[PDB]
Amino acid sequence: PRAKTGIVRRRRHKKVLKRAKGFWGSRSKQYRNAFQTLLNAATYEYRDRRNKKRDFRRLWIQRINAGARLHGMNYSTFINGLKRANIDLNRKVLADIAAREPEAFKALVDASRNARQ
Amino acid sequence: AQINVIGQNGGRTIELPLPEVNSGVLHEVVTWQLASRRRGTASTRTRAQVSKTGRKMYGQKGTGNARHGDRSVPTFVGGGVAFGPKPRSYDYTLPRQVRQLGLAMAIASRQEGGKLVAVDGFDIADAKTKNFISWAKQNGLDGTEKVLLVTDDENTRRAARNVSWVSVLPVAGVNVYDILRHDRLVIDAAALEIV
Amino acid sequence: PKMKTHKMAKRRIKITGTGKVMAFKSGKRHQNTGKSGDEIRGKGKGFVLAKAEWARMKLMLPR
Amino acid sequence: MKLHDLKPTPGSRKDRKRVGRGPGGTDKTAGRGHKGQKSRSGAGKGAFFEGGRSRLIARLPKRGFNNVGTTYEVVKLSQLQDLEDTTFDRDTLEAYRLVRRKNRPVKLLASGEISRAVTVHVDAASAAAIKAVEAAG
Amino acid sequence: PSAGSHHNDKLHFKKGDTVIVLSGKHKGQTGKVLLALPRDQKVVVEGVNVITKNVKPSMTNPQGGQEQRELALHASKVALVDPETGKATRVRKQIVDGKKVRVAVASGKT
RNA sequence: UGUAGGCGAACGAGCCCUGAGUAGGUCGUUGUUCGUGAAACGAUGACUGAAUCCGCGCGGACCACCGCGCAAGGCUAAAUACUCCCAGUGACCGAUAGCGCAUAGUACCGUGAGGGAAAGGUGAAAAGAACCCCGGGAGGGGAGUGAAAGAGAACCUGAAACCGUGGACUUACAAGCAGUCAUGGCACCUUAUGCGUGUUAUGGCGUGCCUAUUGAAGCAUGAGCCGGCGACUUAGACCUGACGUGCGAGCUUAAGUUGAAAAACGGAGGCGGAGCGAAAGCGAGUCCGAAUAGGGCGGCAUUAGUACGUCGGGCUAGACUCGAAAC
RNA sequence: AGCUGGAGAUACGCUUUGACUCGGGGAUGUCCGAAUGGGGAAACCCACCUCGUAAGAGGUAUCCGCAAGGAUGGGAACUCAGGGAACUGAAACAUCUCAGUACCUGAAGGAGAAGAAAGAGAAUUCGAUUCCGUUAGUAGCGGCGAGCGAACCCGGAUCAGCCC
Ligand SMILES: [Mg+2]
Ligand SMILES: [Mg+2]
Ligand SMILES: [Mg+2]
Ligand SMILES: [Mg+2]
Ligand SMILES: [Mg+2]
Ligand SMILES: [Mg+2]
Ligand SMILES: [Mg+2]
Ligand SMILES: [Mg+2]
Ligand SMILES: [Mg+2]
Ligand SMILES: [Mg+2]
Ligand SMILES: [Mg+2]
Ligand SMILES: [Mg+2]
Ligand SMILES: [Mg+2]
Ligand SMILES: [Mg+2]
Ligand SMILES: [Mg+2]
Ligand SMILES: [Mg+2]
Ligand SMILES: [Mg+2]
Ligand SMILES: [Mg+2]
Ligand SMILES: [Mg+2]
Ligand SMILES: [Mg+2]
Ligand SMILES: [Mg+2]
Ligand SMILES: [Mg+2]
Ligand SMILES: [Mg+2]
Ligand SMILES: [Mg+2]
Ligand SMILES: [Mg+2]
Ligand SMILES: [Mg+2]
Ligand SMILES: [Mg+2]
Ligand SMILES: [Mg+2]
Ligand SMILES: [Mg+2]
Ligand SMILES: [Mg+2]
Ligand SMILES: [Mg+2]
Ligand SMILES: [Mg+2]
Ligand SMILES: [Mg+2]
Ligand SMILES: [Mg+2]
Ligand SMILES: [Mg+2]
Ligand SMILES: [Mg+2]
Ligand SMILES: [Mg+2]
Ligand SMILES: [Mg+2]
Ligand SMILES: [Mg+2]
Ligand SMILES: [Mg+2]
Ligand SMILES: [Mg+2]
Ligand SMILES: [Mg+2]
Ligand SMILES: [Mg+2]
Repeated sequence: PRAKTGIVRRRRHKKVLKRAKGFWGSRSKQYRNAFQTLLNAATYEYRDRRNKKRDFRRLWIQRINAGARLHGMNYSTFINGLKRANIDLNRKVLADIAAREPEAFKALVDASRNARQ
Repeated sequence: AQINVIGQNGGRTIELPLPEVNSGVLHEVVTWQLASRRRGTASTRTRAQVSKTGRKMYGQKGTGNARHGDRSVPTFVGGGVAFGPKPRSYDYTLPRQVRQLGLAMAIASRQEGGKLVAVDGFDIADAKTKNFISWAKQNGLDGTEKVLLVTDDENTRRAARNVSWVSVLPVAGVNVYDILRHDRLVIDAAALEIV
Repeated sequence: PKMKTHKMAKRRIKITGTGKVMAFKSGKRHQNTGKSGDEIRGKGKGFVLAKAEWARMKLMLPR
Repeated sequence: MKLHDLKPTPGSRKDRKRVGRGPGGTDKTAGRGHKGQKSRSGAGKGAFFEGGRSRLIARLPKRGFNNVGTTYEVVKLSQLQDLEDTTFDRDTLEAYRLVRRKNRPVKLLASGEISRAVTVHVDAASAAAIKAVEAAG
Repeated sequence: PSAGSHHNDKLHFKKGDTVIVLSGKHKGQTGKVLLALPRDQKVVVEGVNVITKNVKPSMTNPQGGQEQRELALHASKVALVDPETGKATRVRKQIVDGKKVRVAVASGKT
């Protein structure tokens, strides 16, 4: 029994070409380069999914020391004062949302600063 | 679990071999038989010598194209297959006690459900097919099941062979696959059913 | 079919036993011999160890 | 059965090795390494410096006897059995060999076998249990 | 290249035989066999109306015509009829000499 | 139209003698497993050259005995091989497949011997588009035919590269393996108002692929792009292992024979059952040897074998595919 | 009862005193070709002898034989025979193998070969030849290396021995 490739190959090809649809030039329309661009695409995907936490952690911290210094403390001293009172265990992201609500942030700043004295 | 026909109606023996081996033995048997009937006719152009061709196509180097030397190569379109089919005999001897145990398990898969036995009692006139339909229809063979009959008198089989739901099987030439195949079995009783 | 390399037929390979490969002792056979007497009495029949698989197919039929 | 319910016994048929066929299994090179004589068949079995070579002491013929132990024999419960005749119907397979008996376990009860050859002690444990043993005369 | 007679260049109708159509839009219409083309399996009966068009051609005339014509058909008409229409055909009955194999359904001729 | 069945032809093919220039020999040589080996025998080139039935040739140097056989005259069916050709059939191909050819050893290449292609598809049926329009045309638009003209003869489908037309979002201080995550702007809502689809701006991040490599983004190899052909196979009474099945101290056939819409018979033969020895040969013992020290081996664990199937390896043969310069 | 080749196209017509088409024989059958009257660059040149009106017909090569009458050439693979490779393996390479393979050439048929024991062989058995299974990779041959490899017994297919 013969069994030519036929419909199989072209199914696979169209799948790849359909993953690759934002892409520039023949990264979008030829298979070979489509599949090749997707190789590095997989690398970059799997990297960023756990690096994105690094970036967002940066953005949280970076937003926290801004209000810290806005009041005349700073990130290192302010989280050391929110740690020196045991009871503050909220994530930095929630300290950011508080940095978007100045009154509560200042309440935590005076709380923290009443713990390094 | 056995009765006959118009002739007599006395039980032979209900004894069956092993209980039907759930495909552990029946499967290899029908597979071997389908292989044994199978013929090996599948030629294909030889990876070289069968094709019609000549010599070295062009120069070994400095032509500036891929290194090659004949028109009859499997990577060439022109044909000659690497690893194509050739005639071969798939037949082999299944050891005999497996053939016998297989037929016995087939009959045993017939008894604990869909088998029937017959002396004669055919009451077939001039091998008329119509009388055959009547005779079997009184026995519940109303054409809503597949049928394998095994007789030896050429008149009754000559009556039956044109029905779409029955097939005729002469003499001892019984087939584990023919009876696994149909959904009913009717046996001469007078022949292989006894010793 | 198969064959057995005829060199192994009468050579220091005895398939006999539980499938193991007895073999001769070699050093100083019929070349010069003017040395130790308990050495020259020590060229008879011992057996090999990490080669046996090759010798079997040398002569599975045990000639 | 109905035949589309047929299945061969589990593990009675393993599939093939599709050596080749890419990165999910056994890829670029098949099982073969990188280079060397893993290319197209040829070499067989020899180290290709030296043969492992030893001397040869040499002879050409032999002629064995067919074997008949007396331990399988004592269990027979039907003695006075002729060699060729009454042994052919219960094994003793070779047709172009001579028969003989060995002294494997105890003869016990009396018998009268007519073997083509016998060990010197088989007459001991045979006639000691009253038993004529007739070699061809 | 495929001969078109799986019917062995046999024909169940003579030329001029009255005939009824089994199938197509002409089923149940009536007609004598004007032309019988065995090997091609083509059958002409009056009433298979077809509107062939041509005044492009010069040979008949510088203009020409649309015109009504026959369209020959497959042996998919009933070959022969009777006061009962359609139906099969027994043969081998004898003529007044018996040298003519003839036709019958239930009974009759031609 | 056939099929089962039945008929079917004037002419038609087909069941005292019994082999001499020889047997034999020497010299050169050779065939069977026969490579001068202890080399018999046949076989012939050269030179020679017997015997008759109380006779001749052979029995693997040679001899005696003991056996087989009568050479130097001829003919002889069948079983055996092939397949230009015919039928039948197919876990064979179905237009790059399959023969090279859906026909063609043509076209074409060669002074020549010789090499050597692509192949196809309206439609049910031609009803194969009257007639009108723009155009010399070609091509096209109407009309009709037709079920379909989303079939119209560049006539089944009509994928991809590749070329265009139109619309969303976008783009002219930008540095860039072409992406990845995130946030915003615009568009849209038929697996779809969402943890949405398309696009996009900015931020961060980020050395094509394969190969060959100590080491590859490499300025190391291959590759214009899409399609499609394209490489670990087959064989065998083979050896070896794993798994499974039948039977099991036993297990099984081969060639074939008789049947075949089906398989049974077929024990010749193979493997297990005893080993040691260089072998004669002994034999659960055996070889070495002058008797005692060992080697292999059985007891003991008696480890159960064998016929198949599948699969891992091995062999032998193109043996994973392509590729020499040569002979 | 249609036919008038593919071929699809018109015209001309043939057929129920039987067409076509299908089976069977007959009869014509230009020239080349074994080519064969002679020549020759195949398919074309040039002759001679009898019939004899002429158009037209027949003969005119060589080999075997008195004489009939044979033969020459062709044929896909198969057969036998006269010659007879080398790559290659041997991890080099001379003996060896590759192999009596490929190839050339001759003879022939639907087959051919071979064949009716001055045999195999070791039981005082067998009883023509060919072919399959097996004996068996046993014997054995081999720079005793790579490797090369029987036969008898036994089982089948087919079995006839006739003539000088
Ligand atoms: Mg990344
Ligand atoms: Mg280039
Ligand atoms: Mg081809
Ligand atoms: Mg031994
Ligand atoms: Mg794997
Ligand atoms: Mg590689
Ligand atoms: Mg390397
Ligand atoms: Mg080779
Ligand atoms: Mg080898
Ligand atoms: Mg016009
Ligand atoms: Mg000589
Ligand atoms: Mg030599
Ligand atoms: Mg083709
Ligand atoms: Mg194509
Ligand atoms: Mg060709
Ligand atoms: Mg031309
Ligand atoms: Mg056009
Ligand atoms: Mg269109
Ligand atoms: Mg279309
Ligand atoms: Mg057209
Ligand atoms: Mg269609
Ligand atoms: Mg199309
Ligand atoms: Mg700008
Ligand atoms: Mg730029
Ligand atoms: Mg990288
Ligand atoms: Mg380097
Ligand atoms: Mg590069
Ligand atoms: Mg380049
Ligand atoms: Mg063989
Ligand atoms: Mg097992
Ligand atoms: Mg021990
Ligand atoms: Mg196995
Ligand atoms: Mg493996
Ligand atoms: Mg291996
Ligand atoms: Mg090559
Ligand atoms: Mg026509
Ligand atoms: Mg001439
Ligand atoms: Mg001439
Ligand atoms: Mg070499
Ligand atoms: Mg050489
Ligand atoms: Mg040849
Ligand atoms: Mg020849
Ligand atoms: Mg000839």
